[PDB]
Amino acid sequence: FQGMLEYKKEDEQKLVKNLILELKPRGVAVNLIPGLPAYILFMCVRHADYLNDDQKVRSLLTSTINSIKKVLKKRGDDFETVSFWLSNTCRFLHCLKQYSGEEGFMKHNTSRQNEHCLTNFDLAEYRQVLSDLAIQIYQQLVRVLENILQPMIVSGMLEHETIQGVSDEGTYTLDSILRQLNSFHSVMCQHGMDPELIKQVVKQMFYIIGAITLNNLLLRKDMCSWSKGMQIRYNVSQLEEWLRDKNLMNSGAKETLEPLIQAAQLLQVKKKTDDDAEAICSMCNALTTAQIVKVLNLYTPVNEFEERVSVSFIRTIQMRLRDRKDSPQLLMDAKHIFPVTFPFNPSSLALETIQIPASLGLGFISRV
Repeated sequence: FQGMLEYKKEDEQKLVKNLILELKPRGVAVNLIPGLPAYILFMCVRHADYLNDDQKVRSLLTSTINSIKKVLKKRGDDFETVSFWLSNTCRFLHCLKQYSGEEGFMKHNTSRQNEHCLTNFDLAEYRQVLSDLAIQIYQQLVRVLENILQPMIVSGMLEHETIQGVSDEGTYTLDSILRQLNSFHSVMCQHGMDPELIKQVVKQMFYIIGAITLNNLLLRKDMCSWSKGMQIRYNVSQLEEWLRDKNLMNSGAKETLEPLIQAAQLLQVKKKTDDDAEAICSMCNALTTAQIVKVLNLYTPVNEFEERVSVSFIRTIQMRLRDRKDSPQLLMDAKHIFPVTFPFNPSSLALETIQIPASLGLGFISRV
């Protein structure tokens, strides 16, 4: 066994239909070995490269790319399908680099894996196409995530009263959000998505939570109270706890919640004296002047026996914040997407040890 898969040029659309078009991501063999289709696809590429069949290599790589794209048009609003094909497209790309012959990618390969390198074809052109494709899939993944999380955020973070006494159905709570984050994370892990990629996905998700929660705070006077600040600050602590529980404190997800955290604290601190003003101006380094001033204006006292924030106090804040040339930003762009990176992630999987389960239906495939 050299780790190659042989097929006939007429069975190519069948090779592509079973491995990509209608391969269920919840399949047993695929969940046992992620990401199997990418490994199987590459071993086919190896044979065509070994056969020196330039026509076969072109047709395989083209059919592969066009098939993945077609899957994303039919099941593009399904998180599991998109996550699976993001993971496998990357693995395919990683395989194309790892066994390219270019020594810069085989620095973590066993000697056996180095025998699996391509010898006839330089596929650098196709690598860029796949890399561009992965970016498109990522953006679609994020879009799907945002669409799922969005109706949960306001309800779970703001409208539902969590802790108390410390002083189509919108029914979601904080726990609803934490379960949804759990589903997302576990699915990605099941699909063998790269650690560095999962981190960016998590960082993006936390941004959405932070942005949407902050925006509603800035839009809704009744959410700007001492109690609500206490609730928000508690909810965030549970989000941070989730990150530790998944070992994701290096994802930068926490830092995205900083504007929300500072706003919540702004809702709680004293708002009367000059010392209080100076404390606010030193605490809110992640909020703009427009945002700080807005929150101070929206702030609702607990009852009639607490005065509203005076305009003199607000003007005092504005005076002390002229030292910084500030962004005019008020509401945050909730649908903003951070640029994604796909660093090279070589595999340890020995290709010559892989079997083809009959549940896949690749009987025409002959191991070489």
